[PDB]
Amino acid sequence: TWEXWDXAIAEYAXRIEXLIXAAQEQQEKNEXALXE
Amino acid sequence: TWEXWDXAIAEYAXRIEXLIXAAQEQQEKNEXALXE
Amino acid sequence: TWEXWDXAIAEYAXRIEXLIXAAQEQQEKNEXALXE
Amino acid sequence: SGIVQQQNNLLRAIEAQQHLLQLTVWGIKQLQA
Amino acid sequence: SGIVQQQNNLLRAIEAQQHLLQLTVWGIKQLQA
Amino acid sequence: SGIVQQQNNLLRAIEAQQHLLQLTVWGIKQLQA
Repeated sequence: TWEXWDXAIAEYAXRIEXLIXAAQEQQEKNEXALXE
Repeated sequence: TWEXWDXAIAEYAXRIEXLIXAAQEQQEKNEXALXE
Repeated sequence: TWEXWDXAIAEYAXRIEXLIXAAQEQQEKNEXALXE
Repeated sequence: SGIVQQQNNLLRAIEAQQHLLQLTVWGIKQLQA
Repeated sequence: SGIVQQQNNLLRAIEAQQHLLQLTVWGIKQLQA
Repeated sequence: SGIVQQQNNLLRAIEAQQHLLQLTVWGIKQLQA
């Protein structure tokens, strides 16, 4: 619906904040080989 | 015009999707020195 | 106010353009160890 | 490396933000009704 | 490295753009009044 | 490296998305007419 395709949009902005998870946590592993 | 400066905006969003080309293809070259 | 929380929004978009400073200038230092 | 796997994660995020922009440029260019 | 410190700066920027998107998705989903 | 040349490509994309945000924050802060 309206408030549906506005579910979809805000729960993609869920996905991207998922990628931004994975990326911040291959970082705080690069803060790992920088321990040494 | 209206639907002109809306040409310009959507065909910048062309440019960025150009940069996002170049960046994905210095990646699938880094997936190159990671072949070895 | 209106034109306040529109201060806050445009002066966050200040902050991000601060991060995008720091990032462009750890780059033109990586253009430093690439002098050698 | 595996850092180069996060590069694809940064690339993947930039790429998806881009689609949220268009979706939102759509909302506006429509909300002019 | 210290390049890996700019990675956190790229990450930090992507992360903040993300919040500007939501703030702006808010403006629209509201400006439908 | 040349990876560091794509870093400038990631930087360049983040930088340009930023300008699309402002252009779009403009559309809204105006579309309140």
